[PDB]
Amino acid sequence: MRLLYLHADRFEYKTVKPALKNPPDPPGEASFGEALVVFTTVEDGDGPQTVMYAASDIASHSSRLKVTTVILYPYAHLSSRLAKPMAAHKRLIELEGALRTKFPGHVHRAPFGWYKSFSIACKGHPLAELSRSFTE
Amino acid sequence: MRLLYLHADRFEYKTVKPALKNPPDPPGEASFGEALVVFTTVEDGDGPQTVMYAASDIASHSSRLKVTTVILYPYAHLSSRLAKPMAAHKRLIELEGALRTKFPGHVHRAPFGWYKSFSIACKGHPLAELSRSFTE
Ligand SMILES: C[C@@H](O)[C@H](N)C(=O)N[C@H]1[C@@H](O)[C@H](n2cnc3c(N)ncnc32)O[C@@H]1CO
Ligand SMILES: C[C@@H](O)[C@H](N)C(=O)N[C@H]1[C@@H](O)[C@H](n2cnc3c(N)ncnc32)O[C@@H]1CO
Ligand SMILES: [Mg+2]
Ligand SMILES: [Mg+2]
Repeated sequence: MRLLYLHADRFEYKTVKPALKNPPDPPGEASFGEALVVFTTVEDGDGPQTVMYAASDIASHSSRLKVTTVILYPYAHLSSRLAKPMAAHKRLIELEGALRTKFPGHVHRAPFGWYKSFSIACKGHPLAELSRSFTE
Repeated sequence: MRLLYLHADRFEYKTVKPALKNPPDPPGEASFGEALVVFTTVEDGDGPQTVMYAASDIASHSSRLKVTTVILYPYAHLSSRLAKPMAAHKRLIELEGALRTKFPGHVHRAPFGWYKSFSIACKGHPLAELSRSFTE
């Protein structure tokens, strides 16, 4: 699993066209204030342990930034070893569930299987932008 | 070299703290209207051929999107096989130079070696967000 952690002053997205024949989540849109935005690419090897490591690391990083909102943003583009879409959807649901057991703030998982427009204002401090890899 | 192509309605950045002992570019800030924003991670193997392939592909993609502004945005976080900073700076300068021989619009290379805040509004059409790899 490859993640990009972006500490935003604000974030919003809107689903536009379907990217999958039948997206498993409904269309919609949402906007946020200060949040850790986690662009998340699920990789072929990802299983339960990978999800638990990532949930721990996101919670720990959120804690040190003192953010109380996490956005789990499905992203196809961080890796060249993608899981298939149905496995990726399942892992992202698991990740959202695991993160709730480790992090006490707002957890928002964005819809899977859509093209989306988005806007972000990302902070420019030294820890505002980091990448992570998790495996089992 | 790993790139992320983001077709933006608007983009702006500001350098904040130095990320390198002595950044090779001066601090500053800039904002743009519609642009292809190219987040660019230079990798250990990158040489002249890699720069020429990437310059061709960015020009060709810009052409099909009908954009007339390209932002070359140095980014540490797209890969786990980074070139050293002085080689990466040199390759990004080469890339800017090569892209000018292939693409007739505004080319803006952002300063290397800074932490930066940024804002982007990214379009949500099917080709608004793509990743690329180039090697030799
Ligand atoms: C494209 C851009 O506008 C938007 N942000 C998008 O990337 N959409 C992706 C994810 O929502 C999802 N998806 C499919 N496979 C995966 C995977 N392995 N990991 C994560 N997400 C996946 O399915 C869409 C098809 O690429
Ligand atoms: C960090 C974030 O706010 C900002 N956007 C940033 O990423 N800054 C990077 C690039 O400007 C540059 N840099 C160093 N090595 C490389 C490399 N191999 N490829 C590209 N850039 C590099 O040096 C800084 C140190 O990571
Ligand atoms: Mg809508
Ligand atoms: Mg300034």
